[PDB]
Amino acid sequence: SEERREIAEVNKKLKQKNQQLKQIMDQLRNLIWDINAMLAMRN
Amino acid sequence: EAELSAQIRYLTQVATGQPHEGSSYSSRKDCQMALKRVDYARLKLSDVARTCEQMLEN
Repeated sequence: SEERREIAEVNKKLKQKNQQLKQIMDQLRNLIWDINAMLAMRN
Repeated sequence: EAELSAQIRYLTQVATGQPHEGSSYSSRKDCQMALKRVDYARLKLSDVARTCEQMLEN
């Protein structure tokens, strides 16, 4: 009966963690895009 | 007097009366560009560092 109650927190916590990873990932990819664009035409 | 007279002769063989329009500006622009590119990199890295830092801590 209480299993459901306890499961929910792990789902929400995990979901929150995933959301945080999304912010880091989109930020790192923007950094790599910027360095690619700037370095491509240094010649 | 010997040294000064010799120096005047040397100048009499090296003087042309023109402004000498060589210079070294381009390579200096290129190097400055590269330094600010590295600075950009350092800024973005610090920002990623802090967001990872705040996620690891709950």
